[PDB]
Amino acid sequence: AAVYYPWLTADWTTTIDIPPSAAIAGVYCSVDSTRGVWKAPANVPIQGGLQPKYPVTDDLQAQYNQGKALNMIRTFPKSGTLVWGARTLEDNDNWRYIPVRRLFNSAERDIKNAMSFAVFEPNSQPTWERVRSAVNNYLYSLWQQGGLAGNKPDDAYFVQIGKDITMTDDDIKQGKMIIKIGMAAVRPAEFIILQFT
Amino acid sequence: PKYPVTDDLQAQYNQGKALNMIRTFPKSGTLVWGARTLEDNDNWRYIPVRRLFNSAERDIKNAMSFAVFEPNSQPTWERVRSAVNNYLYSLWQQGGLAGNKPDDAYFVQIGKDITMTDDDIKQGKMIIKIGMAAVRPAEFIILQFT
Amino acid sequence: TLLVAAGENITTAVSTLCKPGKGLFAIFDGPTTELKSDGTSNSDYDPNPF
Amino acid sequence: TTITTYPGVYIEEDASLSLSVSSSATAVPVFAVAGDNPLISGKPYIRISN
Amino acid sequence: TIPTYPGVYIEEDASLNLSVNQGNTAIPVFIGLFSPKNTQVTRVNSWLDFTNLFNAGCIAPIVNYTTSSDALKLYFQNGGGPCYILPQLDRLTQGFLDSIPELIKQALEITLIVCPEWDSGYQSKIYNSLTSSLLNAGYFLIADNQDKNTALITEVASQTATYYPAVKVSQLIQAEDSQIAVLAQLKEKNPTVYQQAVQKIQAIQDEIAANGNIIPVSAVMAGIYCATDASRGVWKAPANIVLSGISDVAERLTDDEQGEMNSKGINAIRYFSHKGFVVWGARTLQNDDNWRYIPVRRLFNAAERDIKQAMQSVVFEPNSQPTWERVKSAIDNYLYSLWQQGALAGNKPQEAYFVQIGKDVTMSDDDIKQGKMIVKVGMAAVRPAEFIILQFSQQ
Amino acid sequence: IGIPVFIGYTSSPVDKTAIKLHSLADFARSFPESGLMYYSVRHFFENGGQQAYVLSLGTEQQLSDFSSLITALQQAWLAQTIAAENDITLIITPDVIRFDQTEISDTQRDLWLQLWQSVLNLCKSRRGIMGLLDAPDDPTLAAKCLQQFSSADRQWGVVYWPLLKSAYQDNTQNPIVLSPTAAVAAVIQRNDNQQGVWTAPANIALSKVISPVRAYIEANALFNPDGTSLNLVRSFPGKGIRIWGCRTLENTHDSPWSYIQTRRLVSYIEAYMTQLGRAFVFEPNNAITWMKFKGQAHNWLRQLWLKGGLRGTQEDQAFEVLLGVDESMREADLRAGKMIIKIRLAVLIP
Repeated sequence: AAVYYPWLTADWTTTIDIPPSAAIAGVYCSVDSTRGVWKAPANVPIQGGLQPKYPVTDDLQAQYNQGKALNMIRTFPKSGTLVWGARTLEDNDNWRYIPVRRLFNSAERDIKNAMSFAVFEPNSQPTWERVRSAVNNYLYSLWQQGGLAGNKPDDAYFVQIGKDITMTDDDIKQGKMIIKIGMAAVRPAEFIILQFT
Repeated sequence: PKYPVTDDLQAQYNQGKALNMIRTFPKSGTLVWGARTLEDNDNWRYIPVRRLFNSAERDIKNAMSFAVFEPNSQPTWERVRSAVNNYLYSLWQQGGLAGNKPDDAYFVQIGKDITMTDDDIKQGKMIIKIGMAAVRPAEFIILQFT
Repeated sequence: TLLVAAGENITTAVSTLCKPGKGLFAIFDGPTTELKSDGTSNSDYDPNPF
Repeated sequence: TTITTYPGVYIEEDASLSLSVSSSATAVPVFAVAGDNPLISGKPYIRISN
Repeated sequence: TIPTYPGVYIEEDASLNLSVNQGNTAIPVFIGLFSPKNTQVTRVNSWLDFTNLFNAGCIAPIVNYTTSSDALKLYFQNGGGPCYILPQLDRLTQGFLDSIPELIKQALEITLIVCPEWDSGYQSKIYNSLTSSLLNAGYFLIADNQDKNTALITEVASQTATYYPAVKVSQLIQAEDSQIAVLAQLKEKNPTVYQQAVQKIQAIQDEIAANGNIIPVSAVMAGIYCATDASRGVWKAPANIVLSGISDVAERLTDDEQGEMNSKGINAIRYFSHKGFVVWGARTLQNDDNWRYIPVRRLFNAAERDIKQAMQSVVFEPNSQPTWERVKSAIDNYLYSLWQQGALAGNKPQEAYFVQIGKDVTMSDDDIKQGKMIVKVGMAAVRPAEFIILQFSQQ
Repeated sequence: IGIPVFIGYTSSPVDKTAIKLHSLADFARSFPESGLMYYSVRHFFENGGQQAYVLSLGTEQQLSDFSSLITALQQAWLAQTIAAENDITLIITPDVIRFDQTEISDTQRDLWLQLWQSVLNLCKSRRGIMGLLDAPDDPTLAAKCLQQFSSADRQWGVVYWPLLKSAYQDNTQNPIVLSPTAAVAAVIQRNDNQQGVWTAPANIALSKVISPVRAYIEANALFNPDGTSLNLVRSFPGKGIRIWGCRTLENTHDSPWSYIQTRRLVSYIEAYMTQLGRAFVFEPNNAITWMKFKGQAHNWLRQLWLKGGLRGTQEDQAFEVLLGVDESMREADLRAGKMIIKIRLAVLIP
């Protein structure tokens, strides 16, 4: 989950302010279509000509950017109204940022749909070759587009499935095929630090 | 024009979301001064750059509708590459693209291992990458003598 | 190809029509009053590159 | 570093230093005058050209 | 995109392209007693623009004596460009002092800070009001020394230049009664109080004529900064420039006297027969190897502000290799342009500048996981040749 | 060509705008006869002057003092008028004669400097405007003013000395004393037409001048080899009255602005380049435009070279023009939308 503050107002609004989540949902689709699900849905304009109801100072945002963070919609003198902040409600390194959580959400859904065609396939070597090849091709596509960070493909992802790698003899006899998938998601550059000498 | 605009006043509004100005000049009469859009980034700062891409996209999109359900193999790729190359070559001849040689002004890529993968072909996708170096207005002319 | 304001508010139409790949372009009208010296008479306009 | 802010034509001139040595006058003397002389009294110096 | 219907789809490359462009480096802000025609910081384009918006005169609105109008005339006379005016109204309250750093920051182009007032007490209050967080953000302060012997006390020594002595002009700006804010209305209403005010006005007028028309020199020097930056680069020291439209300096200086002040960091205004009145000194108030000369300090301020403004479009881009390549190239091209203009010392680019950004050269895994992107920039600025030493040998 | 403007008090009051005069009949049509600046206007026309402007601060009778004249010259409306009127090139103020030289004190020396600065300020309204200045009567004060003058606009100032007397007479039979600024201004117009801008207006004969108001020998100290020199109007044995000197107020010896012809020639070149560049304000910034601009500029410069205006035996040393994606700018400049043209010149030496 993510929280956005504050509520927005427009010229057509009279006495009720637009909830921020309605406008942000549109921003998610535009960013995904243009840059991709791995790109942060922040530092992008609000296209509707909407205005934040209350101004947010630089210091005030700094107070709420930790822990259960509040992503803030702010107006800048030269760029208009922008979405500032891409943090979730969990502050651990795994799921601190929205793009990392959303990229995994899409990756699991796409692979899960694909694997529904091999539910009752024979659990032997020929099937393992095809499953690994299909997943490897998909992950290679993500790395090419820039969704995964790494100099070489084996630094960005790995797929393991086999007789002695992921499952045991008793696992096979009970009808279990186990695939371990690793992914190195790309994280936003929230803070840019320039050092001069 | 209803109001006169001084040289310095235009200079104030020529940045960011600029206002193109209609001004009267002593020896040229009334002229249109300024060709900036509402975005100040290098990609779409000028009207001609944005409008040139609009026409190029519209022209190629209309041309490509006659090759939608064609076979997705090498003979089709040769025909689409030639058609786009000729159109961009004509633009470079007329001076619409900047570059000493055509390969410095544009490039068109399409192929089995250049733009799309094997799974893309099996899913019915043909992908063409087109690059263009639009010519930009010489908004400021700077003369320096020694 | 072109969308022309022709002297009335068409701000809502432009934002929902002029989008990448659509091929449209919009022409607006400036303020009717004096150009304010400090240069802030641009706030009403939305920075749309089209 | 001219800052371009309005469309038009800007004029620049080279301002880098041009350096050369010029020969001066190497024979300008100064004469010593006694205290009692009335011409020099009441003035810092006198310049005489002929 | 994700195709849904048969047809032709159009995709536009939305990936970022970066380019750092040089901006203005010489817009000053003047803080003092001004009388605007209409009742905040105001932008002024020229002397004619100032006249149309402010009442030029040597009398503050009602009585006080002000050199601000005369000082601004000298600033435009010496090649100064567009500037900002921060008029002070009524008594000098503490609220005005707190708002000075705030008001300056709102105007995004302000680079130099000048107080064109003559009173030493008024100048001291204005200088102290400048928070250390303001000057350290890329703002340079120009101040006038009140004494030849001791230097100024400043919150940020590295961001301050001090000049001495003040300059003299022959005639001030005299204004009709319709220009002085409260005189034409007051004359027709009650001549009795008008006579009372005029005596003080006449009392002010003759003291200025008696002691001479002394104008603070910081206003003049601000024009020299813009004139130098227009002709040569920001890296060129603003010294060795002939002052224009001046009558005389307040006090003549000798070579021995200046050498005493130059060690303390007080820049001198000297008169040379072959050249006239020139600025002789380009040192700040800090005397270490790094921040000793004004051009070195101000060049960094320009480079930092220009790069910082360009990076604002990268503040949420993906933190991966393709982003670093674009960021490195943009800064590299900007520094390469500066080196070719003569702003950096070195025969080859490797000796003049360097940029470092990468996974293992500048950051680590933990910084990337925490969202930090670290860029290292190194510049070898060019220092002025304050002393020329000629060694003659008979070889 | 140099079109001078006359600033002074006029017996017939007029508006605050200037007037266009092509002959003395037009001057008589607008103005009455008799007056110092009318006599100089007649002197300018009679030497060969074609056309000039006249601007009036007020009526002839309201002359007060030196400071009043300088303060009147500092009004804002004069600067706007000359800035608006495009073809004005030279500025002349002959009314400085009407004030006596009481003493050589610092009060008089500073006033002369302010008049020079005030005129030079008027010359900065537009680029290319040259100012013609006067000097105090005795050589002592003039030498003091020359050495002590401190301004960054010394390049645009030309001073002539001493005053001149002419055959014109008032109702009383006294020779009228006139400033040499009016006489030289006609010479520049004649030199501009017959010989061009790049020909120095020196070693040329004046007309209808009886004698300089002062002598030769006292003027030896005013000329200076390095800088801050004067230009002398000098009578000759068997050669008539002559103009001796073509140096401006520039101090540095290495500057190319030390001569009036070089400063005016460069400004004349600058005016055409600005005029030519206006046609290219929004042209596409590609190779075709660069070739078109280079061809037109090269042809015009070649035309000027063949008239002897440039110092050179071949074209390469005479001038050089650079314009292209290289050797004049970079790819980042094209995206910024600015075109950079570099022109190198080689001026003559008198």
